[PDB]
Amino acid sequence: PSAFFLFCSEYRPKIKGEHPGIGDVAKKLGEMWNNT
DNA sequence: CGGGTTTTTGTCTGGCTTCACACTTGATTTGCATCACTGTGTAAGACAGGCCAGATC
Repeated sequence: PSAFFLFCSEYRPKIKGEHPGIGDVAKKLGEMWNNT
């Protein structure tokens, strides 16, 4: 486990509520994680 | 020579499981080339005994 893995496991429901479908969801997650 | 008998070949409707990108990134191990350092088989390389012929009193 790493910081990115923890952030993903913590904010996956965010992308879930945002878009159902997870290419674009994971892309946006990685983008916002690299931004923050 | 034509017909019969297996044998294999599929059908839609509706219903189960089941492996694969898709990014996501950043560690992990995986693999081939490189590094340190000698022992040795092998081929170049003089080398002196032997065999000579040219030579002098």
